[PDB]
Amino acid sequence: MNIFEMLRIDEGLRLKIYKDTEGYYTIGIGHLLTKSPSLNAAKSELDKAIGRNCNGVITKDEAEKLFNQDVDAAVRGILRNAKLKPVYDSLDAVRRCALINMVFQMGETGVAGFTNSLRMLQQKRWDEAAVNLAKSRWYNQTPDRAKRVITTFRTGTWDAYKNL
Repeated sequence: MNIFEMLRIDEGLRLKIYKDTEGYYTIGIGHLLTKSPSLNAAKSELDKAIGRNCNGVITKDEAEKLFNQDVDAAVRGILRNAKLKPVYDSLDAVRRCALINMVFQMGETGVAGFTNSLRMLQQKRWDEAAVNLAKSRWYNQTPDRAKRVITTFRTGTWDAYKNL
């Protein structure tokens, strides 16, 4: 299993504009388009992103292209971030995928706000950190997914997705 397969399980794939759990206009594999209420603002962002008139719909290839850009930007974001990099560097390969997953969903800033949990992951206190991560809006809003990520940080294995 790798980061792409992981995120593909958590985000799903949709070829037509859709609303995310938060109500925002998204397309493809979790690619947020705009936080704006206008479906029109959305279609405009989409066309700007693809470089064509899509009229709210894209192909598999286009979805995958946006996906590769998003994972890349998520990784580079972590590496440029002063709160995030040290933690990333301290982790093993599977747990690294869990941090990338959070950054993809909630943005760098959002994850960097989990000060205490980051400190515990760094110190390798798996159980304590899993309990702390669960005390968040994140967990309360998207629990099935948060649980999967949390177990990944907890165990360092892919058990939570070997199911799926």
